[PDB]
Amino acid sequence: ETPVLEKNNVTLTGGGENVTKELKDKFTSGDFTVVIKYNQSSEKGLQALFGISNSKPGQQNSYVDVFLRDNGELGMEARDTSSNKNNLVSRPASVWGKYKQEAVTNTVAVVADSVKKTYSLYANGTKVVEKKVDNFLNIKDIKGIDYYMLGGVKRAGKTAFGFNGTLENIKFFNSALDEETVKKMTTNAVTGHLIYTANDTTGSNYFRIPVLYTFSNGRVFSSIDARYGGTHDFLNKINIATSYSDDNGKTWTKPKLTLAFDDFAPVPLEWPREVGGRDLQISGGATYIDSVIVEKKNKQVLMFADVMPAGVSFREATRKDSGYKQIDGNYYLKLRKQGDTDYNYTIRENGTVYDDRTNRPTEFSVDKNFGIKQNGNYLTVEQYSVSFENNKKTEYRNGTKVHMNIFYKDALFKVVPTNYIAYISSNDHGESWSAPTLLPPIMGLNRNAPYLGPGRGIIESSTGRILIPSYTGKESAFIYSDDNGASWKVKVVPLPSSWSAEAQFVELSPGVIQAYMRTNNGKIAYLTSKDAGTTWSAPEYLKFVSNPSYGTQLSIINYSQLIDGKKAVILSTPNSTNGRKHGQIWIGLINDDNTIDWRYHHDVDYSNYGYSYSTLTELPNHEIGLMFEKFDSWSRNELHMKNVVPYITFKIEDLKKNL
Ligand SMILES: CC(=O)N[C@H]1[C@H]([C@H](O)[C@H](O)CO)O[C@@](O)(C(=O)O)C[C@@H]1O
Repeated sequence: ETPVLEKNNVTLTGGGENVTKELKDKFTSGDFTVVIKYNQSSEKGLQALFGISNSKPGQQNSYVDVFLRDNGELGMEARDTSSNKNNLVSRPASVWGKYKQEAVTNTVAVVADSVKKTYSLYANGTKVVEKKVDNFLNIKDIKGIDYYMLGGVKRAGKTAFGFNGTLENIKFFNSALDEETVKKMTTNAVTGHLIYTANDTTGSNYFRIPVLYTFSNGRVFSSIDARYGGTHDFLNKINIATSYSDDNGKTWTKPKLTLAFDDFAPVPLEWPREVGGRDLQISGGATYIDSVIVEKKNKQVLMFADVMPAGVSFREATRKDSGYKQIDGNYYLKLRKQGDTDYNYTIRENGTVYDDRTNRPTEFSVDKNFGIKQNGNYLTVEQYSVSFENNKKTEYRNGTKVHMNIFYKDALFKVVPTNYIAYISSNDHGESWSAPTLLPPIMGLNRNAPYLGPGRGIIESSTGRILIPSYTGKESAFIYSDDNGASWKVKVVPLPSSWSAEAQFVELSPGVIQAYMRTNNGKIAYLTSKDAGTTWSAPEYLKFVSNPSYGTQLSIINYSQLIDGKKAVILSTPNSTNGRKHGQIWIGLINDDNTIDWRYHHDVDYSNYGYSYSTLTELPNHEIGLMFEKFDSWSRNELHMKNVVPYITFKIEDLKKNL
């Protein structure tokens, strides 16, 4: 199939270009595909890449366009005045604006298919949306089309939605092209910045909570939440996926599921984005959520994550029970057998399940990956799938048999419905991993575990103390080990208010560490310890970030090279009171007195573009890796979007801006 019109290198500054002669009545069937490779000179205002309209007086609601907003939303309109049919199809956060001070080339497309009555939009290799509409209009359905233009829409003799930039290449076809052809046509350099993609080797359509870490051997490692039933924190099914690079982040391994349950199949699901329907959740698979990575002195790598039993959400988890008993001074994970009210059982030595009323072993045991055996044989349960087809959610037993697990809703023995922390270890830098270990009840028997602060942990240089950041909702919990991670303890620091205090650490000088964290007051807080984390200062606040009350996670890392003759820290966060937007990377130089001079910053894209959770690492060549949620992950308008967690690289000279 060849285009009815192809144009190259059309630079426009809001005035558009008439192409009526070269497109008039060429859309025989009425269907269309338009593929546009462009870059914007300015993101301001509502801008049309092209417009097909009735330009006559009174016919201002008779047009088709593809549009861009200042927040990266890609959409299309198809409207007819006399039928009063107004179709708008879009998805937030579909395009990129600028990157390292330069306009980004995107390639987008629209397909209108009369037989299916669907409009489809594509950006940078991804089908960002396909929607069937009852009031479907093709070009022939709109009355009195007489004007076709690039970079605007002709409404009552005036150019509306003027485009500012260059249409590097634009192709108009008079048919609906197939999905695979259009994905291929829109694939470009931007496509290559995704490490995790929808329905890759994770099986997940969605992702959140990226983490980057550079190991001692030069390997750059990533982990992420693979979130299967939309991007909901809860209820959902979530696994932790991983992917790594041995060439300074240029190429990455196909992602693997590293922490995953199998009560639910890890399947690609088309989660609804409509008002109302977008609130839909599955009934909940067992879940791993919010990963934290650290490399030990001995090069062993640890990964932590929160563990959620099936159907248990952070909102519903009981705060008054750890899920453990103490018996003869040992902490044993406790179990309730189906049909009991009390928790009468414990997992003791060798995974043997004991009846605590009699202090005798039962027929039952639990292996290192939480699977239940009876007399040495695995009990099983049937896996669940989720499906739509293509309007109504169904959960059903799918014919696959998996091991019965103490975290599953169909288990004969179940854990307390609360949150836990698990960790795993690797001796080959993330190629293979141990079985999980649940953290003992460090908060006490009658409190739930803390919640991890996603990102990294650190090794404090003077003592060797390992620090893992977490929070409870009213306190900071700094989890630590003084024996190279053989045993874990905690410092609980009460906070001014009920902050979701996701934190990250930096070391200023030997023994002096600061914990930077999310608050509920709009500011980033930092607490200071001068005894390697044993005691902490009252909070102080950065003076240059102002965010909404809900706040967002941040990333801060130490940097190994001097900047302006000084030891440096590097911080990533959104900075906007309007939402999770206006991503910034800040360089802080450490003063002789261990205060920080926040001297430089660089804006990641335009200020109304989305920016939520993020993660920084120093690459082995001293460049900076960044992976981030390129959307607003709090907004109810930006839920359940595919392919929006990119990875980018900066030289320090790219970052040394604004002073
Ligand atoms: C993509 C989009 O939102 N288009 C809408 C526009 C713009 O909001 C404003 O023109 C601001 O540029 O406003 C309309 O009232 C209009 O012009 O008929 C409805 C239309 O659907």
